[PDB]
Amino acid sequence: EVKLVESGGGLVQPGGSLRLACATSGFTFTDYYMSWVRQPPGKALEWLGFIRNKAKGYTTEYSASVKGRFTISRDNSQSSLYLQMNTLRAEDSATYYCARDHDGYYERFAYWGQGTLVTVSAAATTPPSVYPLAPGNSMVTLGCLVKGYFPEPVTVTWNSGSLSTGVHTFPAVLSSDLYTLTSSVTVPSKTWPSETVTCNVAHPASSTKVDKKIVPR
Amino acid sequence: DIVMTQSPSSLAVSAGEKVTMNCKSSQSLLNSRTRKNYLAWYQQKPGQSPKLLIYWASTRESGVPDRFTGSGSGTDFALTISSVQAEDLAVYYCKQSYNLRTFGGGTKLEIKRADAAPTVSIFPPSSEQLTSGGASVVCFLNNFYPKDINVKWKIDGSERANGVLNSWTDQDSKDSTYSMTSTLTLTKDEYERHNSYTCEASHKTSTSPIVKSFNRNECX
Ligand SMILES: C=CCO[C@]1(C(=O)O)C[C@@H](O[C@]2(C(=O)O)C[C@@H](O)[C@@H](O)[C@@H]([C@H](O)CO)O2)[C@@H](O)[C@@H]([C@H](O)CO)O1
Ligand SMILES: [Zn+2]
Ligand SMILES: [Zn+2]
Repeated sequence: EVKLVESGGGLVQPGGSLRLACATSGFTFTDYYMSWVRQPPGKALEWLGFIRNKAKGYTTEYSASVKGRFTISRDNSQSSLYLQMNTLRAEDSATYYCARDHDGYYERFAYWGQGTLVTVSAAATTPPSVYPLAPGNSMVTLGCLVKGYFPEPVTVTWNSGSLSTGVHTFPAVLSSDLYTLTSSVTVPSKTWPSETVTCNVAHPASSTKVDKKIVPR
Repeated sequence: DIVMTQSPSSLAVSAGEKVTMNCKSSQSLLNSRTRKNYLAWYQQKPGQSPKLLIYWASTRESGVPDRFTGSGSGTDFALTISSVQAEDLAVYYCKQSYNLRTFGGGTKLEIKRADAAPTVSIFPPSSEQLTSGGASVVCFLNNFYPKDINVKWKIDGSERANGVLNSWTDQDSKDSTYSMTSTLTLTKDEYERHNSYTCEASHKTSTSPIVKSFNRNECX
C-alpha cells in the first residue's frame, strides 16, 4: 500500500532553520511529482512547492510565499522527500504535509502524509503534568488533565488505544505560553473500577511518555 | 497568480439533505490541450489529513461514495452531496493545478440535528496536583446540541469567573453532538479555604441549569 510519513517537526526559534523529511513506499517514487502543503492551526491548506518526476528532470517550483526561503529536494535512492525551511517566523507555524503529486497523466494529490507540526517560538519546551480525573450511574465518565506543556502536540489514548469510542479529547488552549488539554472517556459502570482504565499521554517535544491509571478516590 | 475562492465559508445541513458548495477561480482552469478542467476537491475531517474526493472537476476517485458529485467548468465549480450523512462533517477544499497549485479557503460543513442536553460530570483536583501547590477543578459537558452553551462556576455558592478556561470539541462524526470542557484553576491555598465547588450548565434544552457539585469535606 501507499505510505507517506512526515518527520522533523517541532519547536524552532524565530529566525532559525528546520528540515522536514517525508518517507514514502508502495509506489514507484521516481514516477511522481511530490508536493509540500501546510496548514496553520485552524486555517486553510496552502501549497508550498513541488519537485517534478524523473521524466521532467526532478526540477522544483515554489509558491510566491516561500520561493527563495524554502528548498525542496528528493533522494530517489531511498524514495524520500525533503523540505528545507530557513529564516522561520510565526506565520510558518503550521502542520506540514507531503503529498503525492502529478505522474504525467493524473491531476490529483492521491495520497497525503499524516503531517508534522512545526512551531516557531522563543518559548521553552515544557513537559506536561498529567493528572487523573476520577469521580466523586449506568455509564461512568473518566478523564485525564494534561496541563502546562509546550509546544503542541500531545497525544492521548485510553488503554493503549483499545478504548476508542466514547472518547472526547479537547483542543488545547494556550495561556501564558503553556498549553492545557483534557480527555474524557465514558465506559459502562460495570467495567470500572472492576477493570482498569488508563490514559496514555505522549509529548514528542520532550520525549515524555506517561501512563496514568484512573483509581477510585 | 490564480486566486481561488470558496463559498459559503460555512453552513450546516441535516442528515439526508442536499448540499452545494461553490469554488471560483480567477482564470479558466480548462486546459485547451487536454480538454480537462484542472480542479480537484479534497475532504478534511476533524483531526485528519485531507483526502481526495474528485479531480478533473467531475471524476470521482475510487472508494468515494456516489453521493459526492463534482461539476462545473472554466472559472466556476461546485461540489454537491446528494444526501448528507453524519460522517460528512468536514472542511472541503478545492484546488487548481492548471498553473502550479492553489487551494481555495475552504468550506466548513457542519451537521444539524435534534437538540440534545449535555451530560455533565465534575472532577475535583488530584492529590498529585494539590501536593504540587495547584488546584484544577474540571467539568465535562458531553454530547449536546446545539454548540452554544454557558457554564458558570460557584464556590461556596458565589460565582467565580477568574481562572476558567473553556474548550469545545469539533462536532462528533457519529452523533453530530458537541462536547466541552471547563477547567477552573486555583492555588491550593485558595482551594482549601472553601468547601462547595459547583459547575452549572445552561443550554437551550432546559430552563433549569444542569448542576454538578462536590464538597471538599466529603473528600473532593
Ligand atoms: C504544453 C504543455 C506541456 O505540459 C507538460 C507536458 O509534458 O505535457 C506537462 C506540464 O506539467 C506541469 C508542470 O509545470 O510541470 C504540471 C502539471 O500538473 C500541470 O500543472 C501542467 C500545466 O497544465 C501546463 O501544461 O504543468 C509541464 O511539465 C510542461 C513543460 O515541461 C513545462 O511547461 O510539459
Ligand atoms: Zn521552472
Ligand atoms: Zn460521545
